Amino acid sequence: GGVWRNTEDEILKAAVMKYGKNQWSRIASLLHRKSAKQCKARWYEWLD
Amino acid sequence: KEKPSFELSGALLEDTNTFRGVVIKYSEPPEARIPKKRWRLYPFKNDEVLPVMYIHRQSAYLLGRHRRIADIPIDHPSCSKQHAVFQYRLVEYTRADGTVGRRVKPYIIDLGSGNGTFLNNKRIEPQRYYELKEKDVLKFGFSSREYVLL
Amino acid sequence: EYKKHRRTMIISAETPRTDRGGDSIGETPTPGASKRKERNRPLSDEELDAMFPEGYKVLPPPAGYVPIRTPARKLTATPTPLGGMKSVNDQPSGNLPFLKPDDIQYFDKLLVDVDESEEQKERKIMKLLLKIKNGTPPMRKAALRQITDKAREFGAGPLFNQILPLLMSPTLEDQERHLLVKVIDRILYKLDDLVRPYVHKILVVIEPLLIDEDYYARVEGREIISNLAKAAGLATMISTMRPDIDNMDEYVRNTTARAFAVVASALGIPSLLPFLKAVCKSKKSWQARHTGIKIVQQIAILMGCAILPHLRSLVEIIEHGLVDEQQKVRTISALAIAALAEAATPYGIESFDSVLKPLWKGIRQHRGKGLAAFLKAIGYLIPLMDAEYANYYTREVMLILIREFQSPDEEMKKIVLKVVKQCCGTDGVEANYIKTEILPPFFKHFWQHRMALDRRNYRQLVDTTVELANKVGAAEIISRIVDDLKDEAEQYRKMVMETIEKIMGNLGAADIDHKLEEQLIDGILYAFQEQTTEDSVMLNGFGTVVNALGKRVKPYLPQICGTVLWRLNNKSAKVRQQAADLISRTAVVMKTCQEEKLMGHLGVVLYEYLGEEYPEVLGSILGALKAIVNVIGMHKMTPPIKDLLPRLTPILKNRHEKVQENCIDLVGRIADRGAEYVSAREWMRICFELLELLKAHKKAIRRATVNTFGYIAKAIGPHDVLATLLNNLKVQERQNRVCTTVAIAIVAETCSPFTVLPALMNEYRVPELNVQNGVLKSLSFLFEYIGEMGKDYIYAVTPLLEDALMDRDLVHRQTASAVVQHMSLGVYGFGCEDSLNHLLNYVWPNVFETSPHVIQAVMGALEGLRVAIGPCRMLQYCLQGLFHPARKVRDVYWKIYNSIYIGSQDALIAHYPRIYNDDKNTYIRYELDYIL
Amino acid sequence: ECLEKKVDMSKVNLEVIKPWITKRVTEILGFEDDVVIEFIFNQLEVKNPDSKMMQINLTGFLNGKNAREFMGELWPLLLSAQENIAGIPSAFLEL
Amino acid sequence: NPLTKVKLINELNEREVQLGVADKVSWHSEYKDSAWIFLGGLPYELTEGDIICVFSQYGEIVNINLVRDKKTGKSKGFCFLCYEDQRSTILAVDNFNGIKIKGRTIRVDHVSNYRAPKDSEE
Amino acid sequence: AKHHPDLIFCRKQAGVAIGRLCEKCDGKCVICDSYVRPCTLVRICDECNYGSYQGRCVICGGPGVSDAYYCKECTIQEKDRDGCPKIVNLGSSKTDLFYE
Amino acid sequence: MTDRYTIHSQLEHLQSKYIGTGHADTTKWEWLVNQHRDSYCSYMGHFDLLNYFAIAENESKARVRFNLMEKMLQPCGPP
Amino acid sequence: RLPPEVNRILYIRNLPYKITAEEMYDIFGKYGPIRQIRVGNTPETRGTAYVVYEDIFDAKNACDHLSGFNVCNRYLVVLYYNANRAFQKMDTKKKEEQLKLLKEKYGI
RNA sequence: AUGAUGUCAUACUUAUCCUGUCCCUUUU
RNA sequence: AAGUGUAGUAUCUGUUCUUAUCAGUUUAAUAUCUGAU
Repeated sequence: GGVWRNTEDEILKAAVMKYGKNQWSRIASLLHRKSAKQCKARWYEWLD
Repeated sequence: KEKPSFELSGALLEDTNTFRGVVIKYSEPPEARIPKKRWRLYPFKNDEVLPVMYIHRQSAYLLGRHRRIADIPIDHPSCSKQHAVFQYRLVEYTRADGTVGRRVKPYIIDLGSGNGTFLNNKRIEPQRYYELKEKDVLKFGFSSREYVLL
Repeated sequence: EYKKHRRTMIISAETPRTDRGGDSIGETPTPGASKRKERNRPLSDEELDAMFPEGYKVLPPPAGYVPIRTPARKLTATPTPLGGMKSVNDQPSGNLPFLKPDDIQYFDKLLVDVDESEEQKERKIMKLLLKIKNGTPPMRKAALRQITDKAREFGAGPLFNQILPLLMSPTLEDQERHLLVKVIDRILYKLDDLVRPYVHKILVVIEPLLIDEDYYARVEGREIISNLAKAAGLATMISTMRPDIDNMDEYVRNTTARAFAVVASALGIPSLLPFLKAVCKSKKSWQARHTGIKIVQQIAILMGCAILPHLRSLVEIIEHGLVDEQQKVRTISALAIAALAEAATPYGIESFDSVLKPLWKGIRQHRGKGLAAFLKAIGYLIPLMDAEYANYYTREVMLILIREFQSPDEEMKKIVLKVVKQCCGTDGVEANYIKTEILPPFFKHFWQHRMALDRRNYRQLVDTTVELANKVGAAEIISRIVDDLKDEAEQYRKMVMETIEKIMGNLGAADIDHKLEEQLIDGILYAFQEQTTEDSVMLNGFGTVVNALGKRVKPYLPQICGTVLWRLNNKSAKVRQQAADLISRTAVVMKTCQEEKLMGHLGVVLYEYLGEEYPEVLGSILGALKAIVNVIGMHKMTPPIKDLLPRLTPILKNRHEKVQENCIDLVGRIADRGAEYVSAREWMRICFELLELLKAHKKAIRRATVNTFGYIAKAIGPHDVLATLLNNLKVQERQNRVCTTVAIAIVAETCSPFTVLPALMNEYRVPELNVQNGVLKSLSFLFEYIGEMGKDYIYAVTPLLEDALMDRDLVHRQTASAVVQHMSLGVYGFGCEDSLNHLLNYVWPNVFETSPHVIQAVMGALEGLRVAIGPCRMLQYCLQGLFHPARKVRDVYWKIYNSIYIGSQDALIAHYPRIYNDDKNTYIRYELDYIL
Repeated sequence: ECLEKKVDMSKVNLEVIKPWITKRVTEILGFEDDVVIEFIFNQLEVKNPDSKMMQINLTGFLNGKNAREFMGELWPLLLSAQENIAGIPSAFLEL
Repeated sequence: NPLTKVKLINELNEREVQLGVADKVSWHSEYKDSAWIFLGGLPYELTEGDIICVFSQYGEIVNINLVRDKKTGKSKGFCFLCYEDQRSTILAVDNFNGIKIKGRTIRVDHVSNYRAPKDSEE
Repeated sequence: AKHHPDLIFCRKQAGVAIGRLCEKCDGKCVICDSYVRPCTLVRICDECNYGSYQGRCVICGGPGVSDAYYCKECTIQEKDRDGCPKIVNLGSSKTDLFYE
Repeated sequence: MTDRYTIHSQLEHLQSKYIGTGHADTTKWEWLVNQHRDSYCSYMGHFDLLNYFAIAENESKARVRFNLMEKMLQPCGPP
Repeated sequence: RLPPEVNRILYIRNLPYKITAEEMYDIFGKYGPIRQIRVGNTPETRGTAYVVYEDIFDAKNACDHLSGFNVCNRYLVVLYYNANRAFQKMDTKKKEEQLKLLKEKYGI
C-alpha cells in the first residue's frame, strides 16, 4: 500500500519533530496504516 | 418378426473409426510412432520432381479421390479411395550385431485395393511386413500409375 | 451438457416471425439432404461483416496472398510433410485493478490510454463495470452508487450493451454473476420505460439464472425476472415471449416457460390467462402444447394458492390437453393437473371434474410412464373428492398401486410413494387391509438400501413412512423398522432413526412393547456407537426416544450412562462430542427418574472433563453442565457453584463460538437463578470479563451478554455495574458498541432507575461525540424498556433531550428522535403532555432533513407523538405545510399528513378546520354548526 | 377515438368476424400465425370487453400503425353488428 | 425423465463414493442373488451381436436378450443380460452405466428380479 | 426493516394462521425490530403459508421454532393491525455471504 | 386510439392505495371532498353523533341516514 | 476433441499501426486458409485486428504455436474470439433467396 | 465571506451481518 | 503492535461562472440547462 496521504504526512512530520527520527516504532504506534519500515521510508522519501 | 442376428454389426465399427464425413478403415496399430529417418519422397511423375515429401512429420496419410473426406485430392485417376497407404511405425527389428530395437520403419500392407498395387514389377500383399527399404519405385493407385518417387 | 446451450446464445413481430420461419426452413433441409445421401460451415461476406462489429477492414494485401491461401487446402497435405522494443500495455487509469485475460477482450476499449476524445466519452465512463466486477469492495460500492445515480445519464442502451456480454462471460464466476445480477436489478429499479426494447435482450441472459442448482441464485433470478416484467407492460412481455413457444431448443422452451410463470406471478393470473388459453389451443405443433402445459405447471408451482379463483379457467385451458395424441403432451397435461391439484388446498373439485373421468379411463389403458402420470394425477385428485366417490376411487387405485409396487422405474417409485402418502391419508382406508396389502411390500419393495441414497427419495420415504404409521399404526412400522437399526449403511441408519423419531413424536411410543422397547434401545445404542458424519439425527433421536420412554427408560439409564462414560474416555471430537450431546439431551430423563447417584457421577465427570482443550467437546460439556444445573438444583448439584463460578470465569476468553455461547448461557443462568455463591469481588471480576465478550461477531452472544450483565446488576448492585459500563470508550461504533447502552437500560430495568438516571446524566457531560451519542442511545433504550415507569422521569429527561436536540451532529439528532419516539410510546396515558409539547418544540424543525436514518427517526417520532401527544396537535402543527408552494416542503408536509391520516381516520373530522365556501364549492360542513 | 364508445360482444356473432380478422392479420403481420388469431378471438370473449386493452395488445403484436388500422377496422364493424337487429354488419349480407 | 435415469445412477454412484459408502453397502446389496443387468435407451438400429461384443469387454456374457418386437424388427432399446458372474454385473454398472455409443448414450441398471420381456421404458 | 430498508413486506390480508420465527431470530419484533415488550401475536397471510411456505420464519425466512409476537410499541401505535408482514423480498442481505 | 397513457405502475413505488391517504399535487377540491366524505362517514358511524345531529331536525334516524348517503356523491361541486 | 471455447475467429491485439500485413497473412497461413482478415482502421482499432481461418483445428494449432510470438519489437496477444453480442446492425434479410435456391437445387 | 462539483482518505448509525445452501432444475 | 461484509450520512485537500442580451424547460424564486444576436 502506502498511499502517502496528506493527513498521514502531517502526522509523520509531527512525529519526527516531537518523537524523533530514530524512533520509527514510536511513530508507527500512532499511525496504524503502515509499518515502521514504510514509515521511515516515507520520512526519508517525502517527509524528510 | 424381429430378425435376430446375434452377429457383429457396423455401428460399433463406424463409431470406433469415423472420418470427418466418411468411414475410416485400415486403422494402424498402437505400436507406431513418429519417425526421424533421413528419407523423403521425391515424386517425379515424368522425371521431374517438383514437390518434396517428408512423411516423418505427419501421422495421418491419405491420398485418394475424396476431396471432402481425405486430406487433399490427387491427380491420379487410376487410384481408389482407400486401396493402399503406407505407415511408419516402431517395429522391433534386429540390428546388424543382433541388438534388437524398436526402429521406425514403414509397414507394407495392402488396404484391400480394388486392382491391387505394384512397385518395381511386384505387388505387395497384406498381413506381412514386406522388405520395405529406400530407393523404391511404387505407385499410389489401384489399377496402375505412370509415376514414381524416391 | 444441457447448460452448454447457454453458451450458444447470441444477442439481439413480423420480422422475427420470418426469421423463425427461415430457421425452420434451414433446419429441415439439413436432415433432408442427410437422409437423401456444422459450426465450421461455410462463411459469406455478409456473414463475415455481420459476425464482427465495426472497427475493421478486410484487406488482402497482395494479389498473391489470396491465391496463396486458396490452395492452402491442398497445401495442408502435400507440402506439410517435407523439408522444413520491449513494449507492453496493461490497463491502468488511476488504479484500474487487474483485468483477467478473458476480461481483456471485454475491457479492451479501456486499454487504450487516449483521453479527451461524447458517445465515446459515455462508453469510457461505462468502464466502471470493470472496477465493479473486478476490484475491491469500496470500489465496488462506489461503482454501484455511480450506476445508481448515473442511470438516465449513461443511458439504458449502452448499459445493457455492456452488461449483457459480461453476463455471457464463459469465465464468469459465481461472485461475478451475483454482482452483475445486482447491478442489473439496480439499473432496472430506476429505468422503467426504457427497458422495453431491451426486454428480450435482458431475458435471454436472465432466464438461465432461473434454471440453476443454486437455490439462492434461482430466487435472485425469479426476483429479477418479476421486476423486469413489472417494469414494462404485460403486452410487451407477451410479445417478447411469443416466438419462444415454437423454439427448436427445448432449453429455450423451458426458459420461456419459467419467464411466463414469473410474468403471471407478477402481473397476475388473469392478465396472462388469455395468452395461455391461445397457446393451449394452438394446433400448429405438439411442441406448442407442450410449452403451454409446462408454462401452466410452472405458473401453478410458483403461484401456490393463487390459482384458487382462476382454477376453473385453468381447467378450460387444460381440458382440451388431456386428449393430446402425442404422449409428451398427455404427460405434460397430467403433470400440470397434478401441480394444480397438489398446490391447491381442498377446493374446486368441480373444476377438475371434467378431467376426472378420462384420467381413470387412461388408468384402464395405462401402459408405461403414462400409467405413472395417471397415478400421480389420481393421487393428487383423490383428497379433493368426497368420501362417497373417494371410497370407490381408492379401492380402484389401490389395486393398480400394488400391481405397480415392483416397478424398477425410480419415477414410478416416487409416483407410487406420493400416491401412498395421498391415499393412505384418506378416511376410507382400511387399516387391517392396508397392513395386509401395502405394508409388507412397502417394507420390502419400497424400503431398500439404494432408495435412501437419493435426496428427494429420502424425504419421500420419510413422509410415506410417517403417513403409513399415522394411518395403520405405530407398532407395525416400529417392528418393520427396528430390524434395520443395526444397518451398516449410515444414511439408511439415519433414515430409520428419523422415521422412528417422527413416529414416536406423532403417535407416541406408548404402543411400544417391552421387546420392541429393548430392540429400540439396542438400535439407539448401536447408532450412537456408529456416527461418522456430524449430524443431529442421532442426538435428536435419542432425545425424543428418552422423552417418549419417560420412566420406562430407567432400565436403559445405566447402559446409556456407561456408554456415555466410555465415549467420554473415547475420542473427544468424534465420540465425546456425541457423548456430551446425549448427556445434555437426557438430563431431563435422568432427573425425572431420580438418577441421584447418576447425576452426581455425571457432574463429577463434567467437572473433570471441563479442562479439555477441544472447543467442540468443551462446549458440549458446558452445555451438559447447564442442563444438569437446570435439572439438578443449585444446592443439590454435586459440582457446587463455588467451584463452577470461578472456574467458568476465565473460560470467557476461549474465543470459540459454541464454547463462548455455552459459557455465556451457563454464567447467565447461574447469576440469574442463584446470585448468592458469586461474591461481590467475584461478580465484579465476572463483569470485567464479560465486558470483553461484547466484541464477538454474533448477535445471540450480545443478547446473552446483556442478560448476564443485567443479572449481575440485580445481584451485586447498580453503582459498580454502572461504573464499569460508563468506561466504554467505544473504540469501534459497531460490533455491539451500543450494546453497552442496552446493558445500561437492562440494569436500569432490573435496578432502581433513580440511581441510573443521574449517573448517566453526568456521564453525558463528557466531550466525546461517541460518549454523548452513547448516552443518548442508552437513555432512549432505557425509556423504551421502562415504559410506564417513566411517568416521573419525564420532567427530568426533558432538558437534556432539549439541549441535544440542537443539531450539532446528525447522530445526536437521530438519537434525540429515537428517545422522543420511545418516550412517546412509553408515556401513553401517564399524563406527560407538557414534556411531549416541549420535545415537539425542538423535534419539529428536524422534519426538514435528508439523512435516511434521521428521516426515519423523525417519522417514527412523529408517529409516536400522534399516538401520545394526539392527532389534534399533530394536525395543528402540520396544517400550514399542506398547501405550501414548494416541492420539497410540500412533499415533507404531505408525508407527515399521510402518516397522520393512516391512523386516526375517525378523529380527523374535528381537526379539519372550517374553510370558507367558494363560489362553485360548499366546503363548510353546515351540519357541524347545527346548534341543538 | 372510435374505440371510446361502449360496446358489447355478447350481442353479436363471432364467426362473421373470424375470417375478416384473420385476413387483416395476414395482411398486416404478413406471415401466418395462430397465436395472434387466437389472441384476438379470445380478446372478444367477455360480455363487456374493453377496446383500450385490445388496442394495447394489438400495438404489442402489430407495429402500432397497423394496430390503429386493426382497431379502427374491428371497432366500427362490431358496433354496426351490435346495432343490427339480427346482429351482423352490412358485409355479412353482401356475400 | 428419460435421460435423467443415467443421471440418477451416476449421482447415486457419486454419493456412495462421497458419503463414504462401504463395500457391503455399495449399491449392490439390492442387486444381489442375480446378475441380470437391464440396459435401456439403446438405439433402434443396434444389433444383438454388436452389443454382446461391446458389453463383453467386462467379462463373458451368459444369456443376453434384446427386445424383439412382434413385427417391428427388434428395435426398442431395452435389453436384459445375465452375465457370467455378479462381479461382472457390478463392474458394468460401475463403468458401462451411462456410456455413450452410436450417438445417443444409454443407461444401465441392476434388476435381479426375473426375465421380463416388457419391463423397460422408452 | 431498520436492518434491511430494501425489504418489501407482504401486506396481504390476514388469515387464521399462527406463524413462527427462526431460532436465529428468536424474540425479534416483526415490525418494531425491538427485543422487549411484546403485546400481540403475529398473524400470517392465507397465501403466505401453503405447504413449502408453511413453517418458514417471518423475518429470518428460515425454519421456525418459536411463535412470534408483535412489539408493544407496534401495537400501541396502531401498527400491528396492518397486512401480512411476510418478507417476500430477499436482497441486499445474505446475497454474497454464500460466496464467502 | 393513439393516447399512450398506461398508468399502472413503474417500479413498485410508494403508491398510496388507501382511500384518502393524501399526496403532493392534491388540489383544494380534492382535500375538501376527502374531508367532507370522511366527516359524512364519521357522522354515519357514531351513534350518539347521529342522535345529536338528527335531534336538531324533526326527521328520523333513517331520514338523516338517507340524507347523508345521498350527499356522498359530489358534495362540494363538479371541479 | 477440443473445447467449445475454440472458435474459427481469433483476436490479435498489441500490434503496430502500420503492421506489415503481407507477413501477417503469411504467418496466419501457417495454420490454414485465411477466410478473412480484418485490420482495425479506427484509432482505438489502430493496433488491433481479427482473423478467421476456414478450419478450427488449424486455428487452434496456430494459437498453441503463436501464443505471444515474437515480433520486430513487440509480441501481439492472440486470443480466441468471444461471442458476437452485436448483430442488430446486421439482419437475416434476403435469406429466402438462398432457401429457394437450396430447395430448387436438390429438389427436396 | 455560507455554497455547487466530484477521484481519493476519515468518523458515524441502522442491538445490520458468517455454516448459507441446492427440499426441490431433473426440459433433450 | 490484526478484524468480515451489507446500505446511507459529514467533515478534510485540488479545479470553474464579471458574457451583454432574447425565448423556453425547471425553480417558491433564484440557479442550472437548452437554442439565436
